Amino acid sequence: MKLKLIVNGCEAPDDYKLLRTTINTVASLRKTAILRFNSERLTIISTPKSSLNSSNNGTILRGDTGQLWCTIPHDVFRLYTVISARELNTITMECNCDSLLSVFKRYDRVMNQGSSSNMTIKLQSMPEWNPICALGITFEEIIMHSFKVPVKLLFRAQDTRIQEPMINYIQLMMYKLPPISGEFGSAFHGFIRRVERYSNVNHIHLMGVKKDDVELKIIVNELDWHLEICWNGPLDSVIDISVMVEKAEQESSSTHEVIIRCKDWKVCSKLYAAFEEVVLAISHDESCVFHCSLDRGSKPRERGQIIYYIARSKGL
Amino acid sequence: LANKFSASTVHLEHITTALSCLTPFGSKDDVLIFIDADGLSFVRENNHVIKIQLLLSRELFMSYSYRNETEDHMKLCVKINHILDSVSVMNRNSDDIVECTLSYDGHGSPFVLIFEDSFISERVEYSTYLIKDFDTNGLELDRERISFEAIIKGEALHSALKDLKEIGCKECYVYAKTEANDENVFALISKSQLG
Repeated sequence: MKLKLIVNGCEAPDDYKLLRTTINTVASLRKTAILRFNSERLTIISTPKSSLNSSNNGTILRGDTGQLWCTIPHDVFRLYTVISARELNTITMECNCDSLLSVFKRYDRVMNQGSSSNMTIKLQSMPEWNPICALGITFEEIIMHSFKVPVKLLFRAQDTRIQEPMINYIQLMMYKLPPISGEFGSAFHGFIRRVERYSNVNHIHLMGVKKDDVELKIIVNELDWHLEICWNGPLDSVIDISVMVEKAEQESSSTHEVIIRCKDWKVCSKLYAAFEEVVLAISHDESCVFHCSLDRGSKPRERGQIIYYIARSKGL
Repeated sequence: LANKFSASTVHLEHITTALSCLTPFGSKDDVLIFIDADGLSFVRENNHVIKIQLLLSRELFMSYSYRNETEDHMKLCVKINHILDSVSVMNRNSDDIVECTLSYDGHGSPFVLIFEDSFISERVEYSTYLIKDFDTNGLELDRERISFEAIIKGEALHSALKDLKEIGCKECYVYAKTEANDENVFALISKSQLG
């Protein structure tokens, strides 16, 4: 199980920023994250259905249902040696986010100091201790700094049970958020974070209405007075005991609304600030999807993707 | 607009000044809003013994529309704490706010306040309440029986009020006397811990 990877921040800084944002998001979302090393790309998962995450009973206690999925093309790493006898040479593992975050923070500090070394990542069998292995990470500091992180490999049966949520694309309204680097980026960033000024607000009602040809509103009804925050700037639209959730009848064919938690909205705001191309998709009374895309070309290259699925916090 | 009353202005100083003036009458009580073609008035009363009325005429607003026909004026009641909290949160970025619009659609509808920025607009609706039987017009000056009248500069009176407040004044006595040779005596006498 060779997983030899080389990471350099001086070449293609966009990929390094994407990886840093992915690790930060998974660390801030849940305690443990799944890493899937395929022969083509690396997929980082933050889901409550993982073996380690499900040990917290988050879904039943605090409704932690959101799922974060991040894709990193193999071109990001200078060297990508991933050989396996599984489907598409896939290797699945579970890791703790805090240690990886600390290691990457140390690497960022070293890079900011002035070093231009490379990080080598490999899988090793630690004799100290689903067998548990270690992620040997090493790098030079203008001194050969080496750190190891515990990791738990997963089987094919365990791997296949982690499936990315999908949405009814036909019954789904998408809006292309203005680029953060654009002149309206600051305005939209302030608009997203406006609701944070109300500490006691827990749920926010996102609404999208046709007729730049659509508009987005954030409604707060938890205060003693009704509150609506509207965006008037440009915004373009992209053209067992289990039972199905009940969906309220749409007011009109061109209006899509959903109620979500404020923490998910803060995560979405951070993601929007991180990346340039952001799409907000709403499934009426069902869910909200934040899709951040990073485009790179040479024969266009693979598109970096971060998809955050948020289930409704309340029914409409 | 289609509303029965709609007034929009670009001077946010008037609104905040009016709220500041109304504050001393209690941070948690009711405020009466009177609307008419002449303008919009805020009225507050305390303990059936004191009353304040602050008027905002048409000229203060860059747009003012009062389309009501059945009644020449509209009366509503709101809670001061709601407006205070909403404005305090919304007025944090006072430098960016460019427009403020008040609206009302008659009895049974909320009092709507909208802060319009360059690209973001915040709309708040305040619920209205029944007006108390007490009549604001009850406490009024009998224009035909004035005991005395006086005109004073604002700065001097404000300084005198500050001095009275700083000494813990408990009782106040307004003394007014006139004599020949254009001799006048207006004074405020305070009973406090100082004597």
